[PDB]
Amino acid sequence: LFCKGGSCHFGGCPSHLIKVGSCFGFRSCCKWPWNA
Repeated sequence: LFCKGGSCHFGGCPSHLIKVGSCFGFRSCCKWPWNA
């Protein structure tokens, strides 16, 4: 988990990680479901 949620949705992500935040703009932070 990098940003305030995980990996900013830089037009994608490692996989179908659940959104749990967002970086600049709408870079929705994605993170594994099995990680609170």
